[PDB]
Amino acid sequence: MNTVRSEKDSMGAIDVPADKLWGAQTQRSLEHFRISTEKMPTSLIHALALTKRAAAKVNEDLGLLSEEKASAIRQAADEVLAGQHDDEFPLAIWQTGSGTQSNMNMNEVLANRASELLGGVRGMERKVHPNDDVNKSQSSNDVFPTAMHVAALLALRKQLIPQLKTLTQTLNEKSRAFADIVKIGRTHLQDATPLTLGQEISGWVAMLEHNLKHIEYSLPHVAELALGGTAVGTGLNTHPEYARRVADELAVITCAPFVTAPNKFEALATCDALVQAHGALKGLAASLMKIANDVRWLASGPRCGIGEISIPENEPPGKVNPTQCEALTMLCCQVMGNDVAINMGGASGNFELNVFRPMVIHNFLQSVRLLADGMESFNKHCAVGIEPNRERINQLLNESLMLVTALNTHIGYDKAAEIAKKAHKEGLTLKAAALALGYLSEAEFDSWVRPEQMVG
Amino acid sequence: MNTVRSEKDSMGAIDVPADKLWGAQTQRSLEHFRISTEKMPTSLIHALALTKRAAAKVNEDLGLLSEEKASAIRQAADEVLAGQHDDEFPLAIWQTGSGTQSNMNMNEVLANRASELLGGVRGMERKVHPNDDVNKSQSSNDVFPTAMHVAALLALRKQLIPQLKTLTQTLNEKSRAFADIVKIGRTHLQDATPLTLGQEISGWVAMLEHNLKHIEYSLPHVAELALGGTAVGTGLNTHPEYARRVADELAVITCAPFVTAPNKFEALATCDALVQAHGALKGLAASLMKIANDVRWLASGPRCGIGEISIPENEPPGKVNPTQCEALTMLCCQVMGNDVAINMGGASGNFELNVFRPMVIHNFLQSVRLLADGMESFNKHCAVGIEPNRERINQLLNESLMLVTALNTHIGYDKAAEIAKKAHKEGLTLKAAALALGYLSEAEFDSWVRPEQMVG
Amino acid sequence: TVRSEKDSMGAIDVPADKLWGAQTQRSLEHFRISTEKMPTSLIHALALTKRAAAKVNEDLGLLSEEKASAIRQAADEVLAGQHDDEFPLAIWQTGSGTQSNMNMNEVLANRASELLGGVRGMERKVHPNDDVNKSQSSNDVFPTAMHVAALLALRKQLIPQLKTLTQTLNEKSRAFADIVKIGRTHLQDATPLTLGQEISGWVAMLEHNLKHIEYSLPHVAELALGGTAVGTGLNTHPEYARRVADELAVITCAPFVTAPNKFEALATCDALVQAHGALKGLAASLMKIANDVRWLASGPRCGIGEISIPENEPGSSIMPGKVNPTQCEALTMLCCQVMGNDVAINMGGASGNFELNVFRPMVIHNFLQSVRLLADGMESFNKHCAVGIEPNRERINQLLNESLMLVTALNTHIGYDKAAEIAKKAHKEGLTLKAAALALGYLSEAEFDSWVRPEQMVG
Amino acid sequence: TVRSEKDSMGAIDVPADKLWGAQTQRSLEHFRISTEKMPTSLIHALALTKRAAAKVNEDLGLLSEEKASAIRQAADEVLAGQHDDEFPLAIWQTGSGTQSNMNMNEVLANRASELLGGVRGMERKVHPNDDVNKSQSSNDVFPTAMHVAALLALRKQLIPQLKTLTQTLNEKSRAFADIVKIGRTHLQDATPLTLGQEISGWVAMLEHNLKHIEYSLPHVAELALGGTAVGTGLNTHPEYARRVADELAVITCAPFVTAPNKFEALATCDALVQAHGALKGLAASLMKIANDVRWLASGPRCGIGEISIPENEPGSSIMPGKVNPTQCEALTMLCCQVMGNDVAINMGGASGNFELNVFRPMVIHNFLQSVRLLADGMESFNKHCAVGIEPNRERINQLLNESLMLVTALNTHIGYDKAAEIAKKAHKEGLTLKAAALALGYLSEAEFDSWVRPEQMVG
Repeated sequence: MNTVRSEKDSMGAIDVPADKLWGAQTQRSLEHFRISTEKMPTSLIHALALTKRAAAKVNEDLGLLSEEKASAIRQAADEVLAGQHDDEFPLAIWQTGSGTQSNMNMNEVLANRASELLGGVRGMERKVHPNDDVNKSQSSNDVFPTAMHVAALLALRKQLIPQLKTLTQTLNEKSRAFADIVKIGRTHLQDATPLTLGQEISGWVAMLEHNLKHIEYSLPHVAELALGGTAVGTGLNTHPEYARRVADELAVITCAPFVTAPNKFEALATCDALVQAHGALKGLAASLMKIANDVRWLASGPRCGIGEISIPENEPPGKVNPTQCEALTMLCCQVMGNDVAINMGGASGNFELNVFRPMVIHNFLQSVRLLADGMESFNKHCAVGIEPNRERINQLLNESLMLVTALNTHIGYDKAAEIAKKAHKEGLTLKAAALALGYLSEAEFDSWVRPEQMVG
Repeated sequence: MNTVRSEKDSMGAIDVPADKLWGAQTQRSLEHFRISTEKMPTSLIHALALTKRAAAKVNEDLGLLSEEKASAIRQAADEVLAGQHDDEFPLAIWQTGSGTQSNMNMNEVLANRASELLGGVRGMERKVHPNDDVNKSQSSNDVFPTAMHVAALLALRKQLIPQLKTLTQTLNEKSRAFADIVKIGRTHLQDATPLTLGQEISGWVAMLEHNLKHIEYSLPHVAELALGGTAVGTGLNTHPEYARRVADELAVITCAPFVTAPNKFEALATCDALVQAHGALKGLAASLMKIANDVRWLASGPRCGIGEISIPENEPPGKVNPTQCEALTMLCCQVMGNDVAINMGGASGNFELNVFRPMVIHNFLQSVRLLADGMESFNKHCAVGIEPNRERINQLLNESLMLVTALNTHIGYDKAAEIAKKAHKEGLTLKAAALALGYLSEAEFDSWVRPEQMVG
Repeated sequence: TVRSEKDSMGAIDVPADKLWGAQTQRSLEHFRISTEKMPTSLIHALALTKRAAAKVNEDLGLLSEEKASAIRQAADEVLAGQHDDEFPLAIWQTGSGTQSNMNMNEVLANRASELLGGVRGMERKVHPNDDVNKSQSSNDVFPTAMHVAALLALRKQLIPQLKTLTQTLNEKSRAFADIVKIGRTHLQDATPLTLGQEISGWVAMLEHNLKHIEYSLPHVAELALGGTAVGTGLNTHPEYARRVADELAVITCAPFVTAPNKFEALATCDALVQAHGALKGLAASLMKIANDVRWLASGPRCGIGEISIPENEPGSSIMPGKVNPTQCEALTMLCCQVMGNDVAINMGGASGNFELNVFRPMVIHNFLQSVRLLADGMESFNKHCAVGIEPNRERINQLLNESLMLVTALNTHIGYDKAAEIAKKAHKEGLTLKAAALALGYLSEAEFDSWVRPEQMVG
Repeated sequence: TVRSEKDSMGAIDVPADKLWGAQTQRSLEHFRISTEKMPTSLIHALALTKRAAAKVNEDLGLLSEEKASAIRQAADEVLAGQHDDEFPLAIWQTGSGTQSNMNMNEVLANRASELLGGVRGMERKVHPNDDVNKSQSSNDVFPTAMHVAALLALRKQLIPQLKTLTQTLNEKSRAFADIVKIGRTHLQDATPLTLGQEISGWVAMLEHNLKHIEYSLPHVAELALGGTAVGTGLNTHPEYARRVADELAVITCAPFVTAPNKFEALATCDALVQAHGALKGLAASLMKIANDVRWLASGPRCGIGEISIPENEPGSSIMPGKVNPTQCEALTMLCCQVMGNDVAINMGGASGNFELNVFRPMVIHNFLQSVRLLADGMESFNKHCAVGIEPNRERINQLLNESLMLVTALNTHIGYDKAAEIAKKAHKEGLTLKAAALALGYLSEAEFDSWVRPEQMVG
């Protein structure tokens, strides 16, 4: 739309698009921070709306906000949460370091929309006011960190942890299914003593179980909310019950165990909870990288690699590219880079406020999307369909030199070592070398060399 | 649109939206890699279209593609470059690690659209074919690295370097404007011997000049193109002149000095040129971080910080938050994290192909957008308006202890040191301490203690 | 001056006055890379692992009492600092740590032979592989030593120093609980808080970090020993893995347990990737605290200057009062180091293949360095800086009261509009808030002193 | 056994048998952090900087000939390895490097005094600040020593080793130019190329890296010396900065120049952030090359096994043919280290304030470590692995010809459809391409041998 509406703040008037619900401060941010393409993610917009909805409820409870205004603000916020206003949040990640401008974006959109819901209009004649009403009892300095932790905790609980559990269950099923398939071990990339395919997969399972525990340990700190610390952490200009009440209300409307931060100075001056929680996520990325690499190397072929397993072929001779493994290894690199950006932002607070916050939460929520969706994708498009190539597994095992120790108790170490050395030097199987030396019969070799007895 | 069109590839048929121009392989990628929200950036889509346009021209020159088809493909590509088809490229960064699926996305969209341009239709009855026509003489393995370098070199030449030069010029103007304003030095954050504000700013200028040179040194390697190496670098199934011809044609239509890579194995197996070029970008990020921090610390106040300079106040007592500095310091952290992701991807090639490519170019082009747009924003909304607070600069200088050495040649080191120690112990100015001891008159102090003689 | 030792590749000359053997000597000619060697903590953890393995092997009837006792005595000599020069190998060796495993096997075998009345060298009475390495692989020994060194370093160095620094800052927070100062957000003047409140943020950060570090300890306490080459424990007694974890727990007094999944224990460094995540969290917190301290102490005249710190280095007599915050500089530098170390660790931890992660010397080099840096850095910062933090009460009050931030105390007395008018005239004309108020006749001097109370503005 | 030395804080006991003074002794009690000290390269660069400053100060008539000569002689003793134990200070010190600057001033002053027939200690004839530090600040000395050490290490260690490894791999590429092998993309069988072509990719990578490293050298050659405390050169001779850069260029034979902007030179570590960017590029290239080598050598029976590498470590007689790629492991580990070091450097380089970057000991510790790792790692990988790479010609040909990838050679002879039909039956039934072709009667044995030529499929 070309037509404009004049919106005002303490700096003066500025034109906004007539068909939009934001106000003067959103427009100034939009115009002054035309930096790349990264915007607040929907999860964070929703967390800001939840924060305003909770603040409106508590302000009404405390007699600070009229029922009529509080109810209209909560209705406007519910419209945002229902996906009706995604285009009303146009601001960049690369804005003021406190997130003030996105706080004001929510204040302006909710105020203009709440005014409409009370039979009023958007703009200067509005019935509901962004600062006096929607931002009542609040500062950008405690709202934006609150929205960061609300978005982060809900994403971990509702997306990442469920997908981690699902992938773990699938691989546990595979470990059980393949518990009796003996295969060659590999250490240093070299043929090594055998283990079962189920044992190898049980390592992946145990990795994902350990990662879940580490991620769970990080959740209580992310559950601490800054809301109520206002500008510098003292809670100046708040009711003494407000901080506990608004954390309780957020816990009610999200069904997550939010609590008010016991030290609001730590809560405002740092992103420490997110630095620590992302430490657990980069641990998961290192684990998933290893699992994804094992899968694609074991599936490599079809004839000039390892080829011990097959994976589902999802996108169009015999060349099956392990594309889910590639997407997953790529996003694991991304999580490692994101951790460095977060660490720099988290290390860079000054005095009463950390002002690297849009960048920190942009990276953090991206890592959660990547790991959650990446595990979901890898599970349904790869892991559920992993199958052994039993003939190839057996070919590699039986043509290796690593079953030779099964001969020791029968013919002695010295003759067994002689057989292995002859096989290696002359390019023979262990059986052919042993027969050539006359040290055993073929029936004895087949009776004695039992891989299923060599895996514990 | 709910209605579908059936599109086919070697795997079978799949439904695509009837109002879209992509084909079966795009649809499979869209459905199989629902991972987060990051998609190919427009710069990369354009670079893929340029690559197809150049290949079509050369294939026609070599008698391998009919004029009618080549002209229609180039027309379709020009529509993409003109911004008419942005919604036809729906694929995620987190796809196959070669970028095959986005290569096929361009092949399918250009083929379906070129078919329409020849009076045909989109879909299975098309007159122009994604693989046989649009991908003629090509592999995903040399197309996607080519598009990576085309996008990267053009972004560096057309966005980043011009904005770097502009910011450098502004700060050079400020350095000249403030060449005679003496201010207190600060080392270790402690008061130190003086320098002029122009000298201090000249350090920022020299930093940006050095960064431009480092960035320029990285451009020749990015200008090397993989196109013509086909699947593994040998150029099997290409005309012997094709690699040089298509690099020449890309140089023509982009006005940039693209050349064919002298070693196609290095070009396919690595992202080394981008690892190195991003090394120069993280150098620029470290420089810009320092410059941005100097600006916001020198502007800090209005009464309880340093306050030696003022900056433009762009968004609404006396509290001017340095929001451009905050956006810039945040994106500098992002570039550092992006470098780690790129380094991991670049270190992780195997044999004939590096398959971490969508992630590498996603990070690289993001860093270029952030640095280019961040410098553009910081320049126009902050740097052009930096002004000294001359009274505050002089207050700090004259009330410091650091002008005392101007007394040495007049009264001797021992008396000058005595004056400084008395001033420090008793909370006096140097002048008040010197007068209290009777070692000089006020006229002598004012005549002898000349900061403009202490800066070289 | 040299003796001839042998391994399966043949004979090689070894310095007669050293206790290592042929394989260690070979490693010295093949891995001459930079200057970083195994740290003493890791050497000690390797000796503890061999000491425990010998005890359990003796318990199970696999190793004779005289050999097991001599191996334990030689290991105790290593732990007692008698053999630091017997471990010359680079970090940059075989990625499983085989060479350092064999270094310990050879030193302990040659020394145990002497303790039994024998000699070092090929006539030795105790044998590096058959005796000192019995029931073991390099594959499960080296990750065991990694976790023993890591857990003990966290328990015995880092966590005590973290608690000590926290207690110091908690005392400072209480001592300065009533000192009102100007807040700063975005580096700009902001509403007040007490110096004690500000320091209480630092304290809460260190308390949270301690919890995060504690959460990482159970996984590090899981030991690979008993998984042998690929995790199956082939050729080992079924009780060996539990017994050797129990023995390590006894002799170290730390809660070591056998890893419930030996394949995860051999194929990854996941416990250390996770534990180092908590350490880089502590580095980001310490960076912030150290930066607050040095910015608050900046000056003495052209910075903030709200606190003083101890002056530990000599200055020039003509520059009295220049106090560089050198403890803050050492601490912020090592915090950068921990962030870089984390990336190296993450790359190594992401890079296991199949049954074994072979990035292990590098991973543990970084991890133990970060622990030394953080533990020693916290000790140094505490002793030489934090214990001596003092307020500059006159400067704090000058900044607070000459600022514009106390104007909101006038709201409920003369309304928002009059108070704003006071702040703008003070700013515009360079006046104090009281001056711009008296000049506009909006209150008397006594009303200002009564209404504008910073001690009533900190919650 | 001790002597009493003094600085402006008073007297302190110093070991009588050491050459440092009061300030170095104080640093030893205040910076007891971890184990990392200044590396020898940096100590030598500091001694060279003092040697050059003394020469120029003598030229300008500021320092007596006998003192300047004695200082230069003492510096030459440091360069000759006679005083390594006189530099005990941690990396984790004052962020300007003041303490190590004073360490060199005190050692050279005390030793120069002895060379003049005097003694060490407070009766010395040569004075650490007035003589050895004349015309200098820690602020411009330490960045000068950083760049001297960095440039010389790149010129004298890293670049020679890079060239040596490149030449070895170039010889291997030519030697194996006619050996056709199976390509691999996405880890999957792909169309053929020669082993020489594959190795030529490694060579081209190392050649490109050399160019990138060379591009970083001019900025590192810019020296801060002459900027003194804040960059203005206050209290220095107008020719001093050029003269001392010229003198360093003479005595090192390297193209040092005075930094054209001393404020950039003092306030940043930008040259080293940029130069380390090229080193992490080399680390990513070396990681890839090392991984190709160890994957291509994997086996001996259940991996790829296309090449053999030297076996440098002993194995077990019952496991012949297990050759761990231990040089590849050391090299990939140190490449991870370089990536982490880059992050530490970037954080330090981003963190200057106003006139001085005070993250410098940490920055140069990382930078010089990366140079040692890459130079020594390339030397080790070359000598103990790359020079011995050989093809397993039978295995290469087995993989190539038992694969499905040569089927496209049949296209122009029997059409696309028949060739595809051959590949699918071979895959479906586990046949060779020739077997599935003869079985379907689409060609004779002689037509297959004539048509399917891998040596005609590599461009």
